[PDB]
Amino acid sequence: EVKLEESGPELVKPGASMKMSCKASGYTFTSYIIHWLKQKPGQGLEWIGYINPYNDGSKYNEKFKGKATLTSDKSSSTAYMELSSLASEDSAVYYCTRNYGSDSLDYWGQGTTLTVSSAKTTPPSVYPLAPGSNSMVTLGCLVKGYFPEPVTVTWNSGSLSSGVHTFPAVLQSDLYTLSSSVTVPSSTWPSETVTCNVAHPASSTKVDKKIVPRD
Amino acid sequence: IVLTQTPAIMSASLGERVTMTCTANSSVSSNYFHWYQQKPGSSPKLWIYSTSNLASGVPTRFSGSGSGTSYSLTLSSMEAEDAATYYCHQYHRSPPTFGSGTKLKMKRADAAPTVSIFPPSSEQLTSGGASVVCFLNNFYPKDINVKWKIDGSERQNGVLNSWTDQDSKDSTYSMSSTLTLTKDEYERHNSYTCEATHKTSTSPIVKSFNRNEC
Ligand SMILES: *[C@@H]1O[C@H](CO)[C@@H](O)[C@H](O)[C@H]1NC(C)=O
Ligand SMILES: [K+]
Repeated sequence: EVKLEESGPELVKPGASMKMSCKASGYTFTSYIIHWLKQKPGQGLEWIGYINPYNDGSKYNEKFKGKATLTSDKSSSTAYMELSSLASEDSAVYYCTRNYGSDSLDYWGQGTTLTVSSAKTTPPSVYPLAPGSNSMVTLGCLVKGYFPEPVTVTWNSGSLSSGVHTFPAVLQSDLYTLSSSVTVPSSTWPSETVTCNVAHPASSTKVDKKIVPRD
Repeated sequence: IVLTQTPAIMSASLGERVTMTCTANSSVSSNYFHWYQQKPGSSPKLWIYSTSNLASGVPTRFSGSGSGTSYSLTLSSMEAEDAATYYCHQYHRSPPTFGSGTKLKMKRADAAPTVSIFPPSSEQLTSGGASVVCFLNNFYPKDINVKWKIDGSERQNGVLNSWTDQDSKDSTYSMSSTLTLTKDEYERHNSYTCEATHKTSTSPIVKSFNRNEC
């Protein structure tokens, strides 16, 4: 199985640089060009450049030939992109992807979320959302006060069809707020334990929050 | 090379034929013209390569055609899993470029929001903040207005709203509205009401929480 595995999300300060990685497995690394692309929230894709790991040659979008440096390490089957002298507008999801026949992009990494900001990395506070004192009951979790993106939310629950909604985060004053709802049969809760599990890879933290009924 | 995709946004009911176009500002070889599909929060997927060849796993209801500057992706029968953003791609010249996207949505029957309100957790109250959360779940169409009332007066400051994209199964939207106050401000009022206005009801769909009942 071909896999491209990208490095994790990072926060970088304005004026500094970032280097991210794209680890290739399951095929002959040196036989295929890898492309690097940028995607800002709510926009299309912008190509930065490519690396040919066969001969170590890289080609750049003229826009990026100063800022970007693409390298690869044959020893570890890993391509890297360095972006230098960063500013707020370098904040984006960055993809590595494999060049296939007729230069279509067949396998893709999962994306690396880069945030460029003066703000501090801060782990989330997670709060249970339980009804105040029907056959279905909606519960949730409120994920507040974190930076940067992303967080992931997974539920342990008896949720029904179309019963889990995790809302895109909203930024305010250098801190994100995210929420997630789960709708479960009222026989299952508070009887069975419902837990929202939040991960924030940028701070290397998680939270396992049990939804307890209000007393 | 600029690629302009049209329409930017469109909706189709199930079973309807859908065609979207990508127009290039310069001629591009059909061998180096490709399409991708992207769903919210996920990487793009190769969808069509060299104008008309379907990638591995792509349903046969999709096709592609074109040459010169005008290319199209056609879907013979709209199905629920087809709601996504579609991007065109040329690699006739370096740098390769991509379209701004056609976001294809699924039309479906009107659905009223199911409204749920939640007071601040005891845990949040130790932080000096207090958030009241309102979920408005599984509604259609997307157009909705949410109002917060505190003891009868509208509150507009400290409100964060977020919407999901169409649910994979039922194709409805959901929305979260979070009112955040200081704990001091939170404790000066009794009742917090979230009120939803949606085309499915001439009356708002509302829920309230009172501090004295809890
Ligand atoms: C490309 O074509 C579009 C649509 O006609 C036009 O608005 C745009 O200005 C063109 N761009 C350039 C760089 O010529
Ligand atoms: K726990």
